[PDB]
Amino acid sequence: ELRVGLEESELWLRFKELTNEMIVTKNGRRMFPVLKVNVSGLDPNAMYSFLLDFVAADNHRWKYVNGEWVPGGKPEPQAPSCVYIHPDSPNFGAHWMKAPVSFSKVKLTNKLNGGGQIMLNSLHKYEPRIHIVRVGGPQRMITSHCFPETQFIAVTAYQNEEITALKIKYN
Ligand SMILES: Cc1nc(CC(=O)N2CCOCC2)cs1
Repeated sequence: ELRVGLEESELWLRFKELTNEMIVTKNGRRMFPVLKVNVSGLDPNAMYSFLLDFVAADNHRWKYVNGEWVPGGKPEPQAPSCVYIHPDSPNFGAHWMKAPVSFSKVKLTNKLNGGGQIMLNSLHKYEPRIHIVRVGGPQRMITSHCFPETQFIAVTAYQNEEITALKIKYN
């Protein structure tokens, strides 16, 4: 059985208990913490691409009111985010299972951009998601996995100083 696990859930959980925030910029900003995933039960000889996208966790815009995050009243449909391809892709099952798969180079932006960067809607809450795509075989297959622990609100600057402090403490 193909097993997907979050590396450093310990640390992600400290961020989640405060409501995590991730900065988005015109040119794109790298994530901290970085999403790192442990995968077992791949065919070491089969070929795979690792894909990352972000699900809008609810249909609302969020605002930091009186030191607390609160959702707007006016939900809108949240279109699916674009997918980021892990730059090691495509690669053998053995490659992926030999060390945690680290999405260290994805950049989150608030603007439609050339390439690479993933555009998110500021003040929307997101749940990171990966897709493991078996490629090069005749039989294409996709396994998807969500990481609730890694939820965050996309922000142009930090609202909760407790997040600012944690970001610096563990970087
Ligand atoms: C808005 C959406 N677009 C997609 C596809 C996508 O972004 N890809 C870029 C990198 O891999 C190839 C396809 C899924 S939802």
